[PDB]
Amino acid sequence: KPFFTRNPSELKGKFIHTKLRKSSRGFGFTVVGGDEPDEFLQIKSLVLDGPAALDGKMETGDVIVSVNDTCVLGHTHAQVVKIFQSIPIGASVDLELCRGYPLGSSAYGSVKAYTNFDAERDALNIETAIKTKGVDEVTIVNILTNRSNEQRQDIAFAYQRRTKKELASALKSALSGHLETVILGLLKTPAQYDASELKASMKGLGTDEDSLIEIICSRTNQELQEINRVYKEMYKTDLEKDIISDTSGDFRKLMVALAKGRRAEDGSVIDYELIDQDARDLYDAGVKRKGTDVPKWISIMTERSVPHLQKVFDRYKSYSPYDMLESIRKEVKGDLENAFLNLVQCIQNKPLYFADRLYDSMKGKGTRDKVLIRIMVSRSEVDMLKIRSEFKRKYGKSLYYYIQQDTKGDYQKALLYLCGGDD
Amino acid sequence: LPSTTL
Ligand SMILES: [Ca+2]
Ligand SMILES: [Ca+2]
Ligand SMILES: [Ca+2]
Ligand SMILES: [Ca+2]
Ligand SMILES: [Ca+2]
Repeated sequence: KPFFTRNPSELKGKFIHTKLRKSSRGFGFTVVGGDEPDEFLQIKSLVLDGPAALDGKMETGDVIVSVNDTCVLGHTHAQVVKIFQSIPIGASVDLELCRGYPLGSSAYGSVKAYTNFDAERDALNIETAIKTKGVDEVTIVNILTNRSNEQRQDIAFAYQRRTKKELASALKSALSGHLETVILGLLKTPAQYDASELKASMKGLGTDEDSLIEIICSRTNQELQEINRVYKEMYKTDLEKDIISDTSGDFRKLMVALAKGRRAEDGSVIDYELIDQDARDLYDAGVKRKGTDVPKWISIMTERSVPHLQKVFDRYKSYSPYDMLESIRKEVKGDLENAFLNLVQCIQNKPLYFADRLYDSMKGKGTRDKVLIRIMVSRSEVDMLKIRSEFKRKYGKSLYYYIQQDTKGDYQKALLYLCGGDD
Repeated sequence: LPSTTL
């Protein structure tokens, strides 16, 4: 379970004392937690231009320690909410907040929020490192690879206010080589990172379908809405129409369909009839058919929920003498075959898919740094621990070990920090 | 799932 305590002397981070005047719309913040008995109450969000945000002290993830001089450690959500609502308009509330506990991180990311976070100190330190004679890369890597992505957005903000220069511009000018690529990738938000990588994979008729496939096939609906949004903000065109430009045929069809990000959401009930029905349909459309009905495959694989499809592919083995991946490698070729194999891997076991892509990026002569870097950046706060345990199970040695063999210098150290562990 | 606007 996450960390709890009823005693303020045992809380870790830093303490904030604020006074809010109750407005006609309350104090302007929502609270989360406090149903499970030993659960902190944390600030989930703030109403822009509302009393809490206008005051400027409260932040998301802050733990509510006490209200009006009464400790509420271990209060239920219902007891606390009642305290706030009883305060009449124009009266004020005193809030003691503990900063340093996380809200809503993935239990499977390798990279965690830094608990003693001081954006200003890091900005100062990275500036001092950038301006060292012969740049201090160690400090830059040491700091940025051990901050969460949203703490990096804060560092970038503080750096810009301290120097009047964007952080990412200052680091592009101070860094070089693969280290530059890692650090610049780390500085983007996930949606910005994926958008720019999608853009770079479509930089012309020389399209890198491998990279377009990796991102489009592996990102969830939520992730894709955000990507479609900031891609149009960043590049003043819709992601869909750049895909239509640089792709064609059934491959374009399947890429357009996935990139929309309107896959069915996880149902509450398992639909055994439709599972068998889909499994039958996939077989009818391929192995037992002359040629292959590609539209039926696109339809089923892009529209059903991921847990439903996991059971479809199992149930498909009842009908086909070849499983879904082996059937794909017999029925299609080229970019379309590649995309299908990538998608089915992501549905069946997304961490194993990334582990195999990481293994492929390093196993031979040299390194496919582009793939190695994008995976370590994009998955580090998502499922890197599952990726590592899948990789170690299959290949015997850790992911850490393979990175050590394939990379060197500060680049290697940055990738091992993103990896996590000491091995 | 515990959320409420205060
Ligand atoms: Ca108190
Ligand atoms: Ca140097
Ligand atoms: Ca066939
Ligand atoms: Ca059977
Ligand atoms: Ca290789």
